[PDB]
Amino acid sequence: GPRARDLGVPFEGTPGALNAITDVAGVEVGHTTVISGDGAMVIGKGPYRTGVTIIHPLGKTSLDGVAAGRAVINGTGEWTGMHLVDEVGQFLGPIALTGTGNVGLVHQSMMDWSVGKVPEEALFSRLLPVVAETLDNRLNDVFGHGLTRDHVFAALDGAKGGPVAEGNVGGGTGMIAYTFKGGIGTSSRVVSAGDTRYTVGVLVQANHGDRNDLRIAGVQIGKEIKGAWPEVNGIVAAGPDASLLIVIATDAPLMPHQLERMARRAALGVGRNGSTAGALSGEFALAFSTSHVIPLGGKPRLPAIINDTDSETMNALFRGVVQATEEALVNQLVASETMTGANNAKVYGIPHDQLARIMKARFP
Amino acid sequence: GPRARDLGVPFEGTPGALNAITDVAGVEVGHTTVISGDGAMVIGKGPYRTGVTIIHPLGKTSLDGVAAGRAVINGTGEWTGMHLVDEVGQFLGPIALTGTGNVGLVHQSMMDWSVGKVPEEALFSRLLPVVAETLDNRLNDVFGHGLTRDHVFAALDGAKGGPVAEGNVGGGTGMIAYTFKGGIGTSSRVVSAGDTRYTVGVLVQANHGDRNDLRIAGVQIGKEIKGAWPEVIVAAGPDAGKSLLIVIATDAPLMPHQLERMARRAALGVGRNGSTAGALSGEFALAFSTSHVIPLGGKPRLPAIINDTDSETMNALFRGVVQATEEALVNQLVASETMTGANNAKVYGIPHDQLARIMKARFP
Amino acid sequence: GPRARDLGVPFEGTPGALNAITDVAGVEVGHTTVISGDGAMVIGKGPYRTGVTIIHPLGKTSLDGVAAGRAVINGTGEWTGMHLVDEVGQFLGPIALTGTGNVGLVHQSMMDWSVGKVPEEALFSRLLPVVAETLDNRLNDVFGHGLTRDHVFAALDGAKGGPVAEGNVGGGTGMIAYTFKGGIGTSSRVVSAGDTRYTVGVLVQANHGDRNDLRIAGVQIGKEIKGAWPEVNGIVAAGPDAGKSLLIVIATDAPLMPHQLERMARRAALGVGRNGSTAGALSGEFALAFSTSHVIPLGGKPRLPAIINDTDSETMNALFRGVVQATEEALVNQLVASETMTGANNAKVYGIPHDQLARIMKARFP
Amino acid sequence: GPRARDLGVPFEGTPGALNAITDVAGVEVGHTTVISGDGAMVIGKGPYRTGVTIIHPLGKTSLDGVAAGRAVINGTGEWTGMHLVDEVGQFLGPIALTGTGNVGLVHQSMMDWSVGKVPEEALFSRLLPVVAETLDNRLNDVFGHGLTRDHVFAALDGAKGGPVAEGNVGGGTGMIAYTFKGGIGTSSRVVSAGDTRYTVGVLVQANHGDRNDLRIAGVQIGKEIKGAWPEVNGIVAAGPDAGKPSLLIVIATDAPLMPHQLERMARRAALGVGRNGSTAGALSGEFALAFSTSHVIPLGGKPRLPAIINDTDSETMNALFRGVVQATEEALVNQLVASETMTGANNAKVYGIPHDQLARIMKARFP
Ligand SMILES: CC1(C)S[C@@H]([C@H](NC(=O)[C@H](N)c2ccccc2)C(=O)O)N[C@H]1C(=O)O
Ligand SMILES: CC1(C)S[C@@H]([C@H](NC(=O)[C@H](N)c2ccccc2)C(=O)O)N[C@H]1C(=O)O
Ligand SMILES: CC1(C)S[C@@H]([C@H](NC(=O)[C@H](N)c2ccccc2)C(=O)O)N[C@H]1C(=O)O
Ligand SMILES: CC1(C)S[C@@H]([C@H](NC(=O)[C@H](N)c2ccccc2)C(=O)O)N[C@H]1C(=O)O
Ligand SMILES: CC1(C)S[C@@H]([C@H](NC(=O)[C@H](N)c2ccccc2)C(=O)O)N[C@H]1C(=O)O
Ligand SMILES: CC1(C)S[C@@H]([C@H](NC(=O)[C@H](N)c2ccccc2)C(=O)O)N[C@H]1C(=O)O
Repeated sequence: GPRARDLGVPFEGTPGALNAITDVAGVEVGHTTVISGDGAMVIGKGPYRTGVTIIHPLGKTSLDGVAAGRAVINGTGEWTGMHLVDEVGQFLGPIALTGTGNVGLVHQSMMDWSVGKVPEEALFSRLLPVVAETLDNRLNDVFGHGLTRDHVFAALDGAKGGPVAEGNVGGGTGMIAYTFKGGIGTSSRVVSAGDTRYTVGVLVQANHGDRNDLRIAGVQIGKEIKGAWPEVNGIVAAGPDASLLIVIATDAPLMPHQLERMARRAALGVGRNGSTAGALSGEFALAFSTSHVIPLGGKPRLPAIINDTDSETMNALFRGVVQATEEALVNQLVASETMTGANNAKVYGIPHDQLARIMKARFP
Repeated sequence: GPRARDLGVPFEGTPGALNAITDVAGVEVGHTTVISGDGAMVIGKGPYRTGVTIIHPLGKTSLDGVAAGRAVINGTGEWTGMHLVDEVGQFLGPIALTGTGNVGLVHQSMMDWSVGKVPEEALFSRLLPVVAETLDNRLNDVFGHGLTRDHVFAALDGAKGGPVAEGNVGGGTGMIAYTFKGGIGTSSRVVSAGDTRYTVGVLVQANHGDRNDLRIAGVQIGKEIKGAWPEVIVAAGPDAGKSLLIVIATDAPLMPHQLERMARRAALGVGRNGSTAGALSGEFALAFSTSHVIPLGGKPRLPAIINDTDSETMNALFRGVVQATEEALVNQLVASETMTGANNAKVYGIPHDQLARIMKARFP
Repeated sequence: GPRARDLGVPFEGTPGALNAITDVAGVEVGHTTVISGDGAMVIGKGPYRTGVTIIHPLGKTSLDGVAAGRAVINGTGEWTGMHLVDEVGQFLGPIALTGTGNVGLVHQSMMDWSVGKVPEEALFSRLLPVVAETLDNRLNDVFGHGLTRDHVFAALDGAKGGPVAEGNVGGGTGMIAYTFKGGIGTSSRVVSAGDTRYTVGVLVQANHGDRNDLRIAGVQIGKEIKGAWPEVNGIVAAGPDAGKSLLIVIATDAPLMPHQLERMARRAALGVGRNGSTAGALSGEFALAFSTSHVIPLGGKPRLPAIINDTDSETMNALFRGVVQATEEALVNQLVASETMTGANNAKVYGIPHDQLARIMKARFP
Repeated sequence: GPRARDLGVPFEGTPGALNAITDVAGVEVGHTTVISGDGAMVIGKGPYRTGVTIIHPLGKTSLDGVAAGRAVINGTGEWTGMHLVDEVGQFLGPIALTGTGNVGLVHQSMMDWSVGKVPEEALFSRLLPVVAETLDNRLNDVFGHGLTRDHVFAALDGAKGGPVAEGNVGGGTGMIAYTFKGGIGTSSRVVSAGDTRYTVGVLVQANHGDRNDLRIAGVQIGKEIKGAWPEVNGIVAAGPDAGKPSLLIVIATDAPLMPHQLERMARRAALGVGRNGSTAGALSGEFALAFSTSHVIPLGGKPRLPAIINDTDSETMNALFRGVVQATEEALVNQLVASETMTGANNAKVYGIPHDQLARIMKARFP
């Protein structure tokens, strides 16, 4: 299927080979997507439109930590393991992105996953799993235990490198963004820092924004698109006729405080596309380095060291985050298809035909 | 049983009637304590020495939020709901304190508890439960699913005002503090601001510190006590070989940024008692107001307002936090009895007879 | 002179009457602008292109505090009084925006200004003045003591409500933004929160960004403009043919608590993001938000006329969108107000060309 | 004169040779102390009891930055250069500690000082000087311009290693702590992490706390001391007979720590403060800054990090943490003992903690 560039959307910069977070070597991504039932919602009985996305920073068999730093745009949401990141500048184990109702289940499942796989001696290092959420309340039976431990195990064990599936998959399955269908999006940039070229990879779970504010390549496109407003049982539920999780990977050998700076750049990329951070929109960014690794109980490994005042190197990386974030948000929208879920709520994927026509007229 | 004051330990300030967090009107506390099995530990089979402690800021039937603010001494640990507190200055629902292995189970159980008790329209407000941990790894089968949803429901439903049980109960059941038995401790202060009086209440789950650093009423006491070292064969002390959660309640009508100030005073009380915050010791404080309340979807209720630069009022409140924290820590030690747990690990409660003898000699 | 709207640049939302931070009642703004000397720079002898901008949140005669909260985009810069804002959620006295070399002189001059004007009893409240900077190093003799205490007194005493002068004035005098002339910019929004309408006002001192990244009304405009690259002694100093920090102040009359004003300040980054910049490593980019209705009388009881729920999306989102939109427009207003300037060492920086900008906007938004 | 240990106060741990922040090699400290005038205060005329203390992390000739991190106990005060530290984990130039009224003068004087000493190319790196304050309002003419640019130059240029003067000197000159005379104090700890040894050095400018809360070596000593309450306008101004006739903490270490790790060190200062009993007043600006002298960043160059430490290495980190706590605790008591009785503006009088009584109490408590 076409991604944003394939529909004529222009972006600045140079993407990695895959144009995805897996352009950062060693990163693995997995999804479990849970879609079942239709019609009226009864708590405990669906319909279900949910799932979980797993990102292994160093691959599924790693017991080591990665240097990490975070940022908050608006903190109305959950992201576990973050006190640890703020304190010691690293986290162990995978990142899980999921629906709000699933957080506790995913948290305990990740602990269970370690039993038998991890030397008893290292088990305590597996006790602060990283799990984050956005709310799939319009399309999904949030409280109804739709996600199982097996679902989580499958995503953990199935994760891999290579091309990353986008759209209505994993944690993004039942999400809604800019009043269109939400979901998973990803992008990357290769950035020239003098004689060295680093990779910055971004993955988003998007559940934020209003259509009236949306900009794609700077075009305020909500009013240019006709129809495609959400419905219920065949009635227009929004418009004139009636949260966001950002994961940043890089192979640059950054220290934790430097990774906080990377994470703070995500907001600028979000700003480019028009949203204004709603009061209850939990918008967060987490950045990690795959070259600055911390062997369990060992000496941190830092292959090179970068000066924070080295503008040539840092600006290249910063611009990478902003561009990759901007593009990941548009890739998400393009990858997400129309879906009908709980209570016959219907949310449209941004129309490909209309988008391509608008881009062609604006950028001949 | 005797508490610290009853063994002759002197403290500064004026305690409330119960000398406990429930001296703040409307606050309720419940514990479920899980103690079963003996001998060699097999993961999934126990022995179990764990549990959960619940604090309802406004009582178990409240759907409203309380104003809140937090502080971190050392962030190697988990406390959920804290991004929410940082962002909007309030949290909904109860505080749960538990062992590290139980966090996800407790988180999902709190969601389940709300189903059928809370109106469907208000269920989304129950999706960011507040759950915090310390690790009971020496005495408890941490990964072994010893805590059940029924255990969590019992603490939620059984919580009440009045005197609070301390020692080897609820979340503190399997904990270790200052190389003695750890657990739950609580204390309160009634403070004067001119003609106005307020209550500051403190509950701790203590799992921190080293015997050689411990001070009680300023006395470096670890070297004065004879024996009582842990056995794993003595595992510490001269004969070897032969985290902290602080919850602060107040009826003072404080704004969120003011409650952050209250939370930051906890460290000073901790410091009085000698510990130095170990590298992996997750030490956190959370403060809330029972008079600044936010009805769900309604107008915040702030009955009076306090100036941050009003030293007479603020200092009284700050000193309250420091003193109640100091005493809560000592009350914990005195309430906790000797316990044998997983793998026959044995941890002694600080000896009452020696403690009272030392205090009598120091404070004739 | 024309502002951004007058050149055909479209923006979303409804501005207040003045389209300026002074749309928030009681706010006063003053500038002192220092421009002297030409040619080669000698430290201590200019040329000088610097100054100071004063914002009195409740007017120049107020001794009271305003509720306040801040945010950092990239903290490579100075903004004094901010530990106080983080701790107790208010600040006393005026905000001063200036050049980096002037910070200490301004800080002490603000103390001196209080002597004789403030009851001795209240003097201690004047000891944590609020002073922020961006660096005018290309056009100005930074270390050369060009700004005097009299300059600072003049801005403090001359500040007033009504229309606010923009461009190469006050703290903005010698600044450079998006490789064009930088300076002061301002805008406002009146926002509907149910049955009440609040005002959000923004003033910026802009010294940030690159021409290649710049977006105006979403148009990547750097490559559309012909010429106007900076020069030295007649030599192009940037762009393809070479060789031939940001301070944001947000005022609102919404009765917000300090933690809520932190939320307002965190919205500024989103409006900056709309215009394309990516926050350079040494670009000190900061925002400070205050409420003129939540006031704290010195040694008295705080005055909070009404109270707002953080989870009330209708009210909070209106305010947040106000910050984003006013920030975006303030930044474009700055560029349009700022004229071409030659300063220290014959460094020449062009104001964004009005004729070209208007032609591009007409072509994009018929 | 005597330091705390000399009066029989016991402390835990092993101090460095100097028992001072300068036990960290290469650190230099300088003071300018301004004491002039007597009697009634007139703004602009004194009397003056103020000054400035300078700490060069890598010595007065260094153009390089040091890795750094900070912590706030109560942020009602000023400390410039701290947004920089929070953002990029380092600061350039010296630390200045001074009285509140002097902040702007010191800030500009530090810029002036660089002109002529620093290559024009590197001048921009001198534009975010680090300056912090506590308020000497009871003893000093705060607004009266008692501190001059020459005073600041003298401290910058006169700074050195070796023993550090304590008490009523430099920025601490006019200060008040625990209702006794405040001022400068310093202490150090040499800590063991396996076979490796590191030094943690602490310097304080103390202007905080109440006598009723003070603990020395765990002993609540305010009520045990007889007399020595302050006097203003001739009458006792505090204590049972009243009516009748902020804290700056600087931590240096030679351990090669990253910026986030130095934030952890700075957050340990609160525990050492807690040991001595204060509860952080509403308007008491209490701050800590920690820096590494081995993790250095050459101007416009590659950072130099000679070794690297795991945050989860308890043996190493706990040794360093305990060092901060113990050295902070001792530096606070060393201050009190070093500071002598002073009469200042308006004939306000504040007593140094009495040495004879303190020694007697320690002897009785610790036979
Ligand atoms: C249901 C709402 C009121 S909450 C908001 C939702 N926020 C989140 O998902 C937060 N992580 C979160 C906030 C509070 C509780 C649990 C999760 C979103 O991003 O969609 N959407 C609103 C709404 O649709 O009206
Ligand atoms: C056993 C404790 C309760 S005591 C404490 C520690 N003892 C040791 O570290 C001993 N080397 C040791 C001996 C046998 C097994 C494990 C460690 C001490 O000295 O303070 N650590 C606790 C614990 O391990 O849970
Ligand atoms: C097992 C240890 C290495 S972790 C530490 C323990 N920290 C916590 O409980 C933290 N919340 C936490 C930190 C990391 C993972 C999970 C929980 C404590 O306070 O007892 N004690 C050590 C040890 O005994 O040697
Ligand atoms: C001179 C520079 C290296 S610093 C940067 C400048 N940063 C600031 O003004 C900061 N507040 C600041 C940072 C460090 C010291 C003093 C002020 C800017 O925004 O223009 N521009 C660069 C440059 O022109 O190459
Ligand atoms: C005079 C101090 C050093 S003592 C301390 C305070 N005393 C009082 O506040 C007295 N009511 C007072 C008497 C005369 C003038 C001002 C206050 C106390 O009890 O500890 N405040 C200090 C100070 O103000 O500088
Ligand atoms: C004069 C006071 C009201 S302010 C306080 C003083 N605070 C500071 O020095 C702060 N850095 C500061 C706070 C506010 C403005 C300027 C400095 C202290 O530590 O002694 N003592 C009080 C008082 O004596 O009553």
